[PDB]
Amino acid sequence: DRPIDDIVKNLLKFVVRGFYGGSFVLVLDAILFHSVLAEDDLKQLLSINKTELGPLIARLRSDRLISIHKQREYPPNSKSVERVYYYVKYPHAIDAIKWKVHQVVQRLKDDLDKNSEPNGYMCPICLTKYTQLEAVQLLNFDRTEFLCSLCDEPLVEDDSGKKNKEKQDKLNRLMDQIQPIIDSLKKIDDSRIEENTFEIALARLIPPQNQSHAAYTYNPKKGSTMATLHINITTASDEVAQRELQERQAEEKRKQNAVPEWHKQSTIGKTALGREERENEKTLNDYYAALAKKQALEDEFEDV
Amino acid sequence: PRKLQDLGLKPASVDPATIKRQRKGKITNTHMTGILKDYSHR
Amino acid sequence: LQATPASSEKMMLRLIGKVKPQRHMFSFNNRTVM
Amino acid sequence: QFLQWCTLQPENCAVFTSDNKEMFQTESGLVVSTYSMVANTRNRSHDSQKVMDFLTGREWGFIILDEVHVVPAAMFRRVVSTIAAHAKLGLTATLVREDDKIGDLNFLIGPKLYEANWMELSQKGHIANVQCAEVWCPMTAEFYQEYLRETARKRMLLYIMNPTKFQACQFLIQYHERRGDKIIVFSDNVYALQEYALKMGKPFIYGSTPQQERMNILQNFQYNDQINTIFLSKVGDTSIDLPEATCLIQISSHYGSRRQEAQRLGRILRAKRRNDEGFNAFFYSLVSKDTQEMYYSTKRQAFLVDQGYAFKVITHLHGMENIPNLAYASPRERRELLQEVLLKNHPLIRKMY
Ligand SMILES: [Zn+2]
Repeated sequence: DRPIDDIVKNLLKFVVRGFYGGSFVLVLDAILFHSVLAEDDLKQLLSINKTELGPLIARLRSDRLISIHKQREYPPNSKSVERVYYYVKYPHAIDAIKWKVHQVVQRLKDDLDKNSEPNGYMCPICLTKYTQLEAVQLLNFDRTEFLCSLCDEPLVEDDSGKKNKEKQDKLNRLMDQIQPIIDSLKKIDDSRIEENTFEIALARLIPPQNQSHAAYTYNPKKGSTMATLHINITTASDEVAQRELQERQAEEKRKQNAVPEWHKQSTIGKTALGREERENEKTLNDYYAALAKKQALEDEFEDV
Repeated sequence: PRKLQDLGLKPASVDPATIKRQRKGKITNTHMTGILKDYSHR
Repeated sequence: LQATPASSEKMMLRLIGKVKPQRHMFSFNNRTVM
Repeated sequence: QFLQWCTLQPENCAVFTSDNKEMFQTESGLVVSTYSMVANTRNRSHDSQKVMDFLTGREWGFIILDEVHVVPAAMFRRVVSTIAAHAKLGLTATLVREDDKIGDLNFLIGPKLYEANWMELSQKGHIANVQCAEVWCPMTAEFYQEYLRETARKRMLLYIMNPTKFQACQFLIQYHERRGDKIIVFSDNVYALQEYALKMGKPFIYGSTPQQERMNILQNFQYNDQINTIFLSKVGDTSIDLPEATCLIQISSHYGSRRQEAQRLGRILRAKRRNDEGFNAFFYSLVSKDTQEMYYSTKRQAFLVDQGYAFKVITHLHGMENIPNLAYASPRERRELLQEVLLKNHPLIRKMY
């Protein structure tokens, strides 16, 4: 349909295979395939349990991936239940992915920044960290070792700083795995994103099964403060009919706009007011043929 | 949206909803009532 | 060919045929679809 | 008109009426008001008192006295003296009065500036081509027999209700309704318009009709093509908003009041079918023969023939002999109408009472 819809679907698929497990992949693929889904339809499609979808729905709600709709409809048996509907907001989802990847790369860049700091010291008895600044004030009279304040034991060197190359390798090994996401967000920013909702995502629905208990028709509430082309073809034989119609309409409007008889005429002298060639052409055709031979549920309805 | 703009990354979303957003009277022609059709517009 | 107005919450489409006409019901989900 | 045709802001325009008294705060602006805003000597509101003090205390450079023929009235003469304005323009369409005070408007306003040629504007498609007519209704024998011994107000009450004018008006409505002509029928007497409207089943608008009815029936006459005939009172003679009509019928009249006829004719003169070629608007003055109608109507048409319009006299209608519906054809119905016109003329003890 929309190529931008395909781009955001591919982006959501890539991030759910990347930073999520298989069941999250199944849930997001069900949402991107069937655009509007409910809880019972998801249970029918995925054979998932409530205690199993609980972590799934909680995680995709915490990660801001699936928009949930709180709508209760009235079934004909009057057993109305609060059914939940799962759809996706594309601009909110791409902004969430943008913010998450930006904070990921910011956190890992800060890790690479802080791992350039020297090793520091650490007391194995008290298991308390020490930076480079306070190691000097723990120096003994022998001017060699750094004695702990509480344990009175020489400090050992923490293994931080030699992993700076490991953090750089982690940073590069993260970033070569995120470049398709970078390209997808570049293509999104080069285009326009239409902000949808439940009423708009219902336009591209795919039915999960034949019989779904949750209806897909929105019920409005009052007081909540949260054309045709028709042609006419003439065979060059009926034009006289509508030209006769035109001239009779012209004389009709002339008569309707005509001066009345008592205006144009004097009413004084009149009384006071009070209370066969078929055989010929057949023989002609016979003669010409001989000459050629010689020569050779009820509700309101409107019509449309 | 606005802290994306503050961070220099242009947003692809419209600002959300949390952002500040918006007699009868008598008749005298009773002899032919039900014929006069209501004209609330031209 | 019969349609429901957009103001009506009941959403129905009906088709009238020609020769006992055959009448078929078409309930939809989205209004732009109709 | 100021808000539409000229570049005047609504903050520069103001209204002095009963409901509206707020004015422009700018140093110079504009206000539109009624004549009896200024010239009323009655005990008024403090707001209107302050307003007229402001109007007196403001020096005006121009006043537009619309419908200037009522200015020579006793209160309305004083508005050019109370309101000190440099230039006074008297705009009207009917510069005629029954009394001689219409000549005093030279002292009130000034010399007569421009006279518009009615026939010149009619021929070039600016005002409508009206066909002024005078329908002669012969007075019936019983009605005239009772008419010759009656007092004057009852004389009008008798000759307005002859059946020949009933038949003539019925036929004119029937014929011009078939022509697609909007018709406004003027009759000043309330009893006359009510009797005709109940006879023919037509809408009627007299003085004490509710205003919302005078709007609903107005829009039905304007737009609903089923209704093409409205019977209208002296209220329609003055400035009230009415739809466009091409035929007018005058049943009764307020004496020979030479202002009223041109006020009535100006309603038909605004006809929208003017630009169509062959269009002819119609005017009818239905008069009762051998009664005071010709005296009054000759006074009425003296002004119009001074302007140049020609009232073609009509003494016979082609269609009486073959009319489908007949009003007062029988002598018994006419006699019944005759006798109908003859018979026409302490906090606890408060709950105690
Ligand atoms: Zn220690």
